[PDB]
Amino acid sequence: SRVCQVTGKRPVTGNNRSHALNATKRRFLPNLHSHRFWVESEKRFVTLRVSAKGMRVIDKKGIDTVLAELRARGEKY
Amino acid sequence: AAKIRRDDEVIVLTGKDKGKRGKVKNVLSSGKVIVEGINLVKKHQKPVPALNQPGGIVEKEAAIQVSNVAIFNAATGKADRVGFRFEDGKKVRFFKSNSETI
Amino acid sequence: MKAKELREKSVEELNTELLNLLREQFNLRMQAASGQLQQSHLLKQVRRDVARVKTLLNEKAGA
Amino acid sequence: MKRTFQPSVLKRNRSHGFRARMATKNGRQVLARRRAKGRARLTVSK
Amino acid sequence: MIREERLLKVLRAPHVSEKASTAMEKSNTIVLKVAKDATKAEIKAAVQKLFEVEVEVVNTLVVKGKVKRHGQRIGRRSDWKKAYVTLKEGQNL
Amino acid sequence: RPVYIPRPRPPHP
RNA sequence: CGAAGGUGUGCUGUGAGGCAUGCUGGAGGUAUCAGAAGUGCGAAUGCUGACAUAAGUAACGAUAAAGCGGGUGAAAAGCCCGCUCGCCGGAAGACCAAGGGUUCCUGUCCAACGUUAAUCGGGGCAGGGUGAGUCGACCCCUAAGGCGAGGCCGAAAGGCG
RNA sequence: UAAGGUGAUAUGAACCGUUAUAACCGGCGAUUUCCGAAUGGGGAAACCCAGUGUGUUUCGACACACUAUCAUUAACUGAAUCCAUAGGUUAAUGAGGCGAACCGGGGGAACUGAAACAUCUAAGUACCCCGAGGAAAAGAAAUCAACCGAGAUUCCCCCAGUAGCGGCGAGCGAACGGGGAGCAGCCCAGAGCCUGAAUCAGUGUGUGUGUUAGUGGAAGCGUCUGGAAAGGCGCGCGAUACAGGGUGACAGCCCCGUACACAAAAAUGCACAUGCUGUGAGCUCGAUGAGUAGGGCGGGACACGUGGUAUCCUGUCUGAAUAUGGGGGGACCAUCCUCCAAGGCUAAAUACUCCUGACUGACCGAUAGUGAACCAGUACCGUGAGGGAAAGGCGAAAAGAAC
Repeated sequence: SRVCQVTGKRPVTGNNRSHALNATKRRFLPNLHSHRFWVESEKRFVTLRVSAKGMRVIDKKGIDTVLAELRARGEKY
Repeated sequence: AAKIRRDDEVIVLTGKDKGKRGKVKNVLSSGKVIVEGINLVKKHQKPVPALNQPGGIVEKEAAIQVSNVAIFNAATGKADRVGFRFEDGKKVRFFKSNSETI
Repeated sequence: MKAKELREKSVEELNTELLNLLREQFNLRMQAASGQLQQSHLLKQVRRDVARVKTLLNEKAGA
Repeated sequence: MKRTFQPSVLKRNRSHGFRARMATKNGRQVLARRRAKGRARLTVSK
Repeated sequence: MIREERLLKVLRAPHVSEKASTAMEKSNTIVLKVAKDATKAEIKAAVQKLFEVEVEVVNTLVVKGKVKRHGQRIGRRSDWKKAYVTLKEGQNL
Repeated sequence: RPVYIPRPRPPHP
């Protein structure tokens, strides 16, 4: 699914309002992308479907720390 | 805990022939008893070609409600109730009104 | 006819079950079908006896 | 005049049979509803 | 091993009828009722042991119970299996 | 009641 | 030594009603004064059941067709037997598959069912009847297609493979 | 417990038992075919076809056990490249499915109302999906208040159809504060001293109580009517028992019961005392939750529809201070007051009844009451989802009509 593997962002439904305030159901999608991150601890590349915000989160923290949290979450990466 | 048993001499309180004495032969699970010469029914027995050919009219015994018969004291010359008491570890029946054991 | 056979060893229990199944269970059944059996109450009595023996075997063997 | 119903045991079982209902969740709900109603025949049984 | 007791339960009862009688007197074969499963091998072994006779071949068929209309109600009889057992030249029963 | 054995019995033409 | 209900009769009030009683009925009913309503039916092409009308009328389901003798029986145009007549004969014959599910055969019965009668029947009741190494299914193999470990995708369900 | 019994329609045949292993009732055990999550593979459900390992009458052939998937853990193996990893096999643990409502979350209508209709309403309703429990959720202030003060959450009655929101239309609709039910506060982000130090969870023992079988249980007779009295008449007795049901018409005293007093070999829930196991008391110091708060853009939730709009949540792009710091007090600024977000746990009052027991009813009495008082969700109708009836009454007793 369109779920970020780091921040957990998932599509959220909402409305779009016209000038006449007409409301139609829409859906907001996270800015997901497939990226390969190099991990020195295991010395290989890991592919994660992460959002742009998640990629910023990975940069701010360590890739090792994020992987540990993912492992604790219980979902394989 | 049945007050009227297999082998008891009883009297009829209410019915076609009240006051008539007799002895019970069997008791039904529906609270009914059968006695001799109390409730006679002239059943029209059909003939059957089987081994038995009764034919005619048979004077059978009709069951009567257990509540309509009371065990007879046989000493005071009247009907009497029944109570239960434990003696030497066994439950036994006894009369009332100068109660004695059966 | 319940505690008489409680103290017997397993060998006799299997033996008595076999003759209960062999005789008075198969023979009675053939007699009843052919109409030569007049005491039909034996059939149920024999069947219950077989059940009794099997109950003992289970509580003897294994557990 | 050919009529709408042309019986066929194989088609009937493979279409409305018990295993056909259990394949999908909607069929499972169909069985669940009919159990609740107490129907004697859960499905078309051969 | 429950073969002995199994053989004591496959046989249910003999079958009596005009077809049964003519088959016995002519083809030296006995027709009898058996259990619902009653594989041909089990029937053959049971007849050899219980009746102490020699057998040649066994043919089995399944009879479907009839639908009966009892009182205000509809009912069905139970299916049963009958077997034709062909004895050899030496017959006992 | 319900019969469940419509097995095929094709007699040789 | 007779409640409710039912069915008549006689009195009574400007009215909806009330009172007494004959017969059936067979064990419940309820004064007065207050209280609460699923409280009053002639209509809604109202709903359910019962019963009328048309009416003893139309019709009795291919215009291939019947006649007679004997038998059984309470009863015979229809059942059984016999002798004629007529009809189908690339079928209105003999076989299956699919689909029905005992309608198959024997004994017995005629209430209902049969568009009439019925002794007759695919009707009722009872009994009997389906026998495989070679037939078929089962089984080995696969087409369209279905499902689908992992996998890919999808808010969930789930989709595809 | 027991002198009766072998369930019912439903009689019969053949039998068991009567002083104790007949039958019946309760606890604990045994057996428990096949289908169904179905789980060895498959399949048109109740069927077909297997592999491996354990023991056996003619080799023949038999009996039992195991063999699904997924997640976690451990062991052994193990590529593309040395190492390694992926992958594979084995063993253990847990899950799978079903179930009436109530609870939380993820999605989410239209009819209708506005006397049209698009904002709005209907409505976060119906419905679909996911997860857990006996309740769930929420819950110990970055909260209110007003510069006087209260101190977690939840539920009920007020405040109040009030203040506000609103094509300022139809409609929606608080809070502060007050009165009640019930009350309980803690832990981690870390070292030292002292180390069972209270409170908890799991397994033994003992007391009390309750559930699962039960036991005793008072006291009326005579005449009249009558098919039969429990009725009328006359005279008695019981009542810590005239609550009910049955019995040939209306029974406190005929029967079953009722108030009352007792009962448990065995299994069990609850409240205590006493053992074991595991985390864990108390004091000093320090620390005290960052892609977060906030902001731009687009939406949603708060009564509050972007309006002068605070507060919360979020898709997207940015982004601090960290206690001499930060948040809130309804645009916003200054001064004051109050609190300390970005980590968690927590019974009580609250919601519902598929099911079990007792009791009640100015509720129905067979076209009513559940669709179903009669083996009804049946017959029957439909390919299917699904729809869905009609049908109660002899008599006190079959004494159910011999001939």
